[PDB]
Amino acid sequence: QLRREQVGTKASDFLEWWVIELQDCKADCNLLPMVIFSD
Amino acid sequence: LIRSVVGVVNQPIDVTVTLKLGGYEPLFTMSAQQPSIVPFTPQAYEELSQQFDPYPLAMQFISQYSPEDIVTAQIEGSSGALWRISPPSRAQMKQELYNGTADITLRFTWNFQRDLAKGGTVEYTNEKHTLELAPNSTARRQLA
Amino acid sequence: LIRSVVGVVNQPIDVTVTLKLGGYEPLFTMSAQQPSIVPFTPQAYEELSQQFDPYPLAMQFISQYSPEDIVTAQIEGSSGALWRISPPSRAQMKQELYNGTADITLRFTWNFQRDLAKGGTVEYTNEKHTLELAPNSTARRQLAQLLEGRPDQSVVIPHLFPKYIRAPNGPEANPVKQLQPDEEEDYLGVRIQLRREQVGTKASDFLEWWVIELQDCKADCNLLPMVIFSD
Repeated sequence: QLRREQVGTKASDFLEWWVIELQDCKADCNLLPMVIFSD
Repeated sequence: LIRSVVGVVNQPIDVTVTLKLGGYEPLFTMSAQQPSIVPFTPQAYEELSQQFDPYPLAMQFISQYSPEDIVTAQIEGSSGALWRISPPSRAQMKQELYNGTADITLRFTWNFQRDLAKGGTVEYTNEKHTLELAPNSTARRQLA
Repeated sequence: LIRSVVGVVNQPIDVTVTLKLGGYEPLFTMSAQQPSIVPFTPQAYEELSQQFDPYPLAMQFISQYSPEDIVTAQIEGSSGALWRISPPSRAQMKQELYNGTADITLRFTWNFQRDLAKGGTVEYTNEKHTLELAPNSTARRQLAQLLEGRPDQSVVIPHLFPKYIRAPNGPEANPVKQLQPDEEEDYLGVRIQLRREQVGTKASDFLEWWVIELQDCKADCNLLPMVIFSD
């Protein structure tokens, strides 16, 4: 997700960030998993 | 008996991961700590034994480690910040993605940092991963 | 005579400290350098010998080191930045603090980095410190009055901040149990400012940061002190 938010001049009045997710998010558009293997 | 003693586990307390599209700014970034790290329960160790049955390399991979040698990082889907960036630089990356007739890279960079009192004489283990997008490609058009 | 030679002091050039309330964003952060570090004068070494007289562990702690093995970090009370944060994430932490019926942690994380040409085979010495707040507690209610978007309030801090930190010859910094013998209550008190500034949509038109201070600031709402003990 691009996320602009109205508060480029107009594109600065919009304020944006990025949201990551899965191809089909269930709740991982909030919290994606990944598993790692320490040593 | 000096090469035998081993088993002090190094559960990494630190995960930092950023998606950096272009050299202008890392677009997505986040880090997380042990609230967003799951130490495995041995039930979930048996689960990770289960779901990947007929693959032998995966079988020895699961049976290699201890139960508590593997952890599960969670990463926040939303940003922990803004895309704090100069709008001239957004304009230049925008106009390159319009008509800059060359390639563009994406670095997905996972990154980890362990603890230090556990031992380990190197701390910041990671690697990048590169995806390459053509001048005016399909995913480039989605970004457009 | 190979285990005898010692005395090359490692005065740490780097202090980085952040207050991270919640997993959403570290609210307060700062670092400082040698303008905001005070190398002791031996007059102040005798002073630190003086003010903590009848405590024997503190007495051996002061008499252990050299005069120039201890330094005093200053930390800016105001922010060095903004609370740069997504207003959805501010809304989710706000609504958790409203009605998310679980606990919430605060990490005060002091952190240090020494120099490298002085020696020392480990560099980033630190430790966190956790304060736990209940679902809808009293300090949580002070934060609830903070997060409403109103330009008046303040906070009460149940003693997170230590003042004297042993900077070891190892990987993990730890406070002094000798000059401060009480391990949760000897550690001093903080107070905070939310600072919004008109330029949530209106809450984005207001622009906010955090300002740290003492329970009763005299000038340390600009510059709080803390004293650390290199090795």
